[PDB]
Amino acid sequence: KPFLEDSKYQNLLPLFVGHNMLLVSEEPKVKEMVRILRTVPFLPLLGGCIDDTILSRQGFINYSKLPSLPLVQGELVGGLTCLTAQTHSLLQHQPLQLTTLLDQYIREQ
Amino acid sequence: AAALARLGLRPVKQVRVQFCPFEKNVESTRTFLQTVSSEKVRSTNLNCSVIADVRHDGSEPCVDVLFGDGHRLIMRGAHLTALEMLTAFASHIRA
Amino acid sequence: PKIQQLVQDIASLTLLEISDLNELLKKTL
Amino acid sequence: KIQQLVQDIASLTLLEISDLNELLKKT
Amino acid sequence: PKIQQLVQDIASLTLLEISDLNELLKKTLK
Amino acid sequence: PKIQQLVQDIASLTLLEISDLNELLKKTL
Amino acid sequence: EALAGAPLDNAPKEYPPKIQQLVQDIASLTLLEISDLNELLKKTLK
Amino acid sequence: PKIQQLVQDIASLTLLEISDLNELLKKTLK
Repeated sequence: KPFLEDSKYQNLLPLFVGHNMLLVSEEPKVKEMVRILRTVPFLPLLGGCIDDTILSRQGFINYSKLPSLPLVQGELVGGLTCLTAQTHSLLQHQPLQLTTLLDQYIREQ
Repeated sequence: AAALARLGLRPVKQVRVQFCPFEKNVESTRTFLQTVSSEKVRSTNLNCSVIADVRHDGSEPCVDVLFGDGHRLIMRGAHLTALEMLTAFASHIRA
Repeated sequence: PKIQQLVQDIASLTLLEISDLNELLKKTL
Repeated sequence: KIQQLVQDIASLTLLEISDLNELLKKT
Repeated sequence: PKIQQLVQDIASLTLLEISDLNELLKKTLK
Repeated sequence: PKIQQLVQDIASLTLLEISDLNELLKKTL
Repeated sequence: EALAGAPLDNAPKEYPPKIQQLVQDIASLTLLEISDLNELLKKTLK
Repeated sequence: PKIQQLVQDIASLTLLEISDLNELLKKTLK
């Protein structure tokens, strides 16, 4: 209590009432601990802190369902370039529309 | 806990504990959980199922008790002491 | 050149002629 | 000429192109 | 520049002009 | 106009103004 | 300074002011600045 | 600002923060 009463992580003080324990890991391996806690329902996951941000059990299950980091990191560049990609696609589609219409008219004829 | 160990959880079939850990008024219900989820009381019968459904959204703490018969015991431990809850639970089990 | 006769050319011409139009358009565009 | 017809729409402006497909939809 | 003047300039240009627009624009950003 | 000049205008254009160009072009075409 | 996270389960994803400033800067910056940013991002990861 | 320091900032933030970035661009753009 004295340690966290004068710290950044003072929001975890209400969590520490009665018997408590800390599940500690270098990497956020939440899926396996969740799945093994599923076996014994009486055990509640009160909350915790991952990557310097606090989180609740609902948040824990949301994070467990979440995919990894690298695909999101890659999609960041795609989201940034989406505007240019859309402009290029709109430039392309007008000449491409004629070709698509000709191809469709092949089916109709 | 020892009193609850002596008085086995025979009629009850299911117990559910719901609380908000960030809320300041849950400690009692938490203590109740601590008492009901022990071998001394749980090994009386394996018919009983103890469920802990902890939630983050702001709600009143409450525990649910399902009996084999039509008896149904809900109590909100927002302003109830753990000891009081245990005594009430024991009395209800006695039937 | 005029918009009118392009549309008539597409509809009136046969299927093998309109097919040749597509392949020429791919390399130009 | 097939090439001439292709070159025609190739040199048409976007506004005239937008008229081409709309006229195609009508008929 | 102006948003309105860019729209009419793009529309005025032909497909071959747009074809060179597509290549230059893509090379600028990649 | 000029192909190169229009490319520079798009590059210097801001992201919000970029969103405006496509909406206007779509309605016209 | 505390995180003060998870104010409510139904909270519509409130964001800190620090995460907001970089978003505005990117929008104001031109594509030429963004083009170099994208190329450096591609160099770091793909 | 500086091109380089923006690149380090994007990679520095964890998954939770960059997740907000993806949805933030969607509401501002499109």
